[PDB]
Amino acid sequence: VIVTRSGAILPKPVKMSFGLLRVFSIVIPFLYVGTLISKNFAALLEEHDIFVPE
Amino acid sequence: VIVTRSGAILPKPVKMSFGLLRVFSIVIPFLYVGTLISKNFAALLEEHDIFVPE
Amino acid sequence: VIVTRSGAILPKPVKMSFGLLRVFSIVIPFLYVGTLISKNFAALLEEHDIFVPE
Amino acid sequence: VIVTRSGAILPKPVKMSFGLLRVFSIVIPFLYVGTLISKNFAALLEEHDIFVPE
Amino acid sequence: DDVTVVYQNGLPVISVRLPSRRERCQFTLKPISDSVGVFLRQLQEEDRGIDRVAIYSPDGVRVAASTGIDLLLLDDFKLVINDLTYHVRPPKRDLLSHENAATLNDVKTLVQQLYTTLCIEQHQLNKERELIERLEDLKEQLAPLEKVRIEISRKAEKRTTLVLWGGLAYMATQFGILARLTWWEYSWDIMEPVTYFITYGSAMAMYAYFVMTRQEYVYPEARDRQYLLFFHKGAKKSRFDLEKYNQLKDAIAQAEMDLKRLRDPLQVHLPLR
Amino acid sequence: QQLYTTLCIEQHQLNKERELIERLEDLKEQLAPLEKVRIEISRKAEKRTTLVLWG
Amino acid sequence: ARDRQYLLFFHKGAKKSRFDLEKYNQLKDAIAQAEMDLKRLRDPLQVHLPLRQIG
Amino acid sequence: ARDRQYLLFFHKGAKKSRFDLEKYNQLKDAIAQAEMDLKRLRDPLQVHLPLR
Ligand SMILES: CCCCCCCCCCCCCCCCCC(=O)OC[C@H](COP(=O)([O-])OCC(O)COP(=O)([O-])OC[C@@H](COC(=O)CCCCCCCCCCCCCCCCC)OC(=O)CCCCCCCCCCCCCCCCC)OC(=O)CCCCCCCCCCCCCCCCC
Ligand SMILES: CCCCCCCCCCCCCCCCCC(=O)OC[C@H](COP(=O)([O-])OCC(O)COP(=O)([O-])OC[C@@H](COC(=O)CCCCCCCCCCCCCCCCC)OC(=O)CCCCCCCCCCCCCCCCC)OC(=O)CCCCCCCCCCCCCCCCC
Ligand SMILES: CCCCCCCCCCCCCCCCC[C@@H](O)O[C@H](CO[C@H](O)CCCCCCCCCCCCCCC)COP(=O)(O)OCC[N+](C)(C)C
Repeated sequence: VIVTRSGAILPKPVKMSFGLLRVFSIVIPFLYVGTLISKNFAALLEEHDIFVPE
Repeated sequence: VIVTRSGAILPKPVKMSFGLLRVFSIVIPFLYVGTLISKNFAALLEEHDIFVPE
Repeated sequence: VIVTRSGAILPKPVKMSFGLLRVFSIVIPFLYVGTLISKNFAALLEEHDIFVPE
Repeated sequence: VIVTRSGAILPKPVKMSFGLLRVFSIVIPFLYVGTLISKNFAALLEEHDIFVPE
Repeated sequence: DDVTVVYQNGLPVISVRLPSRRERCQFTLKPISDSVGVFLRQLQEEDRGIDRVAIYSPDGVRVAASTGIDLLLLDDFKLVINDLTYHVRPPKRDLLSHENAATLNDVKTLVQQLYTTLCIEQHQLNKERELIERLEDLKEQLAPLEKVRIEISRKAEKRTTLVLWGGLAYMATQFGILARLTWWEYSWDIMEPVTYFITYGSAMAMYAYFVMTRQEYVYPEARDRQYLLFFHKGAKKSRFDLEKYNQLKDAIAQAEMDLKRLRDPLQVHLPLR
Repeated sequence: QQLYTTLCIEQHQLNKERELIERLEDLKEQLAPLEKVRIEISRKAEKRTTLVLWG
Repeated sequence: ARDRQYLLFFHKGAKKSRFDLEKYNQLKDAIAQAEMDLKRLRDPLQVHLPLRQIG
Repeated sequence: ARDRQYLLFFHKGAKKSRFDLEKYNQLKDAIAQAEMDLKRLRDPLQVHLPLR
């Protein structure tokens, strides 16, 4: 919807300040942390040779 | 919702007569038609020496 | 929404008693039932030489 | 819905002038542009001995 | 056999058995804009083999050929054709238009309306002055609780914000894990089954959510549900009397609604509600 | 004005309700023939959309 | 989507048949107006309560 | 879909037990109408009753 039933225009939508920066500042470090714990878990599995890529 | 503005109950929902039959009487024949279409199209593609899997 | 037409707070949502228990007491048993069903059906198809995993 | 609060019928749905033509005049040229982008990037990557499939 | 009368879509219809053509002829007739005369004319025009026709009251006195049909369908009657006399009993119907003779109760309610018209001005004039006082009374009783509610809902908002950003961080770290596994350690033909079963497990969890909370898993709705839970569980650590707060808010809203509904008839001089 | 309205509003509303009944009974009678054409059109308009769904 | 397609089929079958849809709508809105008026007139005539305003 | 299935189950049980749903619905609507115009008579703004 754009206008009110009487005809007036709806108020301006609220916009988060620096949202596009906060989103990447949350995405990037946790993505790197995921890659880190994935590498470490794979290396720990390889040490004991529980699963090898064969 | 299950009740109106007062405590009244909404009417019984309309149910199609012979639903599953009218569905499966139009699903299966068209699966067969699609099988036939695909078989004939593959045969024609192999006939024109275009696509031969090997 | 979190407030009524007036500035009053909506009541707390009804929470199912022991939700995770009642969920994981019906997810795990049927997951094991499915595992054993697939195992038995595949061994049955292997004994009659209808589909062999090569 | 197909009727108003009374028994009146809703007005005719406002169609777009030459809608399917106007959408296929946008889909196809940009499709070919994306094809060109992909070809040029793959060629640039393979020329500099970065990624070679085989 | 006999004659029947039924109301369909607000119009009465009567099924007559006719002598010359032994066929149950139906007549759809309006009760207000027609009389008995036009009904007898319709009968004669339909048959043209009936010698005469007349309607009688349940006692035997003939009913006039000018009474409206709405005046007739109240009680039973008799319809006599040249050889047969059918006792027609209309369907049970109570009232037509609420137009009848005068009654002392009408005069009493008229005098009541006159007295109300004479005193309602001075009644509402100081009822507004009392409502504007009660409104301030209720509003000053609420000032100490509003800041406490603000301090509770600030912590509730802060916890909902933590939950949202944590969900985003989780679905980012899952992407990171799977991207590291599929290209550095193992191959994609090993990680495709895992990544399909992750999707199916998520699709199953989104349905268990509905089974458990009785509502579909939509983002702003789960967010509002968790905000309400955080708020109501944070009001226990403060002994916040939410009943009093809700009662005060409802009473203030009702008082303002009464003032708004009452003050406009005092400005433009129109009826109240 | 309010007093005069109070004195002569029941008889006026009775005449109004009688006129409204006489007018509704004529509006429905005038609408009666168009309903047949409406239904004959809506059946053809619904058959083709059931055809579209099944297709 | 089903309702939109049904409306397009109806507004084509009504043009093919030359059905006075405008008169039909303006006649079905007047029956609605007169019944809302009859519903309003129930208060001051049966329960002796003040009439409800428009809206 | 859950609401639709619940309504189907409720109306099958009501038919199996011969509940006479129409009178119940009519009584609910009549109670919804009888207490509406009663709180409309005890209106704190209009002087319809003594003891104000
Ligand atoms: C930063 C400062 C902010 C502070 C306050 C703001 C300041 C206020 C300013 C006041 C007003 C200023 C007036 C403006 C002046 C002029 C006005 C005018 O005419 O237009 C303005 C006008 C509106 O301006 P506005 O008034 O500020 O309101 C718009 C707000 O943005 C709408 O905001 P919103 O809050 O309503 O919500 C929107 C929100 C919505 O949120 C998001 O969109 C999400 C944000 C980012 C994603 C988050 C996570 C994603 C997951 C990624 C995975 C991680 C990495 C993976 C790595 C793996 C490796 C291991 O953000 C966005 O939409 C951001 C834009 C992103 C859309 C682009 C999507 C396309 C993707 C293309 C990439 C494809 C790559 C994949 C393929 C790879 C292989 C083939 O501009 C627009 O056109 C807006 C519409 C959207 C356009 C998007 C794209 C347009 C191009 C922009 C970039 C240009 C460079 C790119 C070139 C590339 C070409 C090839
Ligand atoms: C790689 C290995 C593993 C990877 C995993 C990595 C994990 C990382 C992420 C961790 C996730 C954590 C969970 C968070 C979820 C959301 C949290 C949340 O809602 O809040 C919880 C909680 C409270 O919120 P709430 O409203 O009270 O929650 C109550 C309700 O029950 C309200 O309930 P509701 O009805 O509103 O709905 C909620 C309900 C919604 O329902 C669900 O979530 C549905 C879940 C059903 C799952 C269905 C099954 C899926 C099928 C998968 C099958 C796998 C099979 C694999 C094996 C087969 C072979 C392949 O869920 C729950 O409440 C349950 C907890 C959420 C769990 C998330 C479930 C996700 C699915 C994962 C399960 C699958 C695991 C299998 C994997 C096994 C692999 C072998 O947060 C807090 O407030 C914590 C407070 C701490 C206590 C003390 C208070 C103060 C503490 C602060 C101290 C600091 C301040 C210092 C002092 C300063 C002052 C001076
Ligand atoms: C600051 C960082 C610190 C982090 C530590 C904070 C700790 C907070 C705890 C973390 C909470 C985790 C919340 C996870 C919820 C987000 C995951 C979800 O949004 O992603 C979905 C994938 O995840 C799965 O759906 C799992 C969902 C789990 C079911 C609910 C479990 C948790 C609900 C409990 C309340 C959470 C409220 C949060 C609402 C946003 C998207 O899948 P998609 O296909 O694209 O969606 C389909 C379209 N829908 C959404 C409209 C239906």
